[PDB]
Amino acid sequence: DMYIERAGDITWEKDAEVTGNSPRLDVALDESGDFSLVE
Amino acid sequence: GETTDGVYRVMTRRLLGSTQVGVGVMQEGVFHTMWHVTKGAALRSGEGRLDPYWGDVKQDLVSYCGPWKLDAAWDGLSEVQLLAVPPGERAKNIQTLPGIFKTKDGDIGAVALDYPAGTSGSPILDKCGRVIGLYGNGVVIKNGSYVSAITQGKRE
Ligand SMILES: c1ccc2c(N3CCNCC3)ccnc2c1
Repeated sequence: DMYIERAGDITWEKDAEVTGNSPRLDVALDESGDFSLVE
Repeated sequence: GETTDGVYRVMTRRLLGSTQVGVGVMQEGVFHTMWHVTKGAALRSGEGRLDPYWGDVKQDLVSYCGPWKLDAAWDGLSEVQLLAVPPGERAKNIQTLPGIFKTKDGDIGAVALDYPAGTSGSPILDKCGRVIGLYGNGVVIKNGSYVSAITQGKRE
């Protein structure tokens, strides 16, 4: 039995920690909602 | 139950203790999460019940109490923020420049941030605080790192 609990407001934070790269990938999406890489 | 707009954890007591299986967004009286988090099951909010209203396994999305309300889109140029809600940890904003998933049916933004599976459904926001999609459906690239699509639904 699943239940929900509030965790916060949805707002942009000024000076939030900035990380992650920006990869450009060829992908395929199947009927089950699974993404896979195309090579 | 609590209907205030914002980000919420999705929990279960079926397994050991109380386990966080995902996250979602309450907006305009509708609860939005990824299909793989709830598998389309009903949810409890205090003493109240939230019933599924729309869902799609291929999009990996589901809405409760009403139709999908989120319609903002990534502009293709600007940094965005993942409002990550990890299991047992406080909500935290992480800013990043999305990459792209190129598909036969068009391009989708993607965020290269790696969080526990229980963080699925956390919202990705633009600079106006609008939800441009949900985090948690993606791919594992060569180096073993995770890249999530920015998954957004259609507002009918
Ligand atoms: C959201 C959803 C899934 C994951 C995940 N996957 C678990 C199993 N499938 C491949 C990778 C690993 C790490 N972080 C995630 C965040």
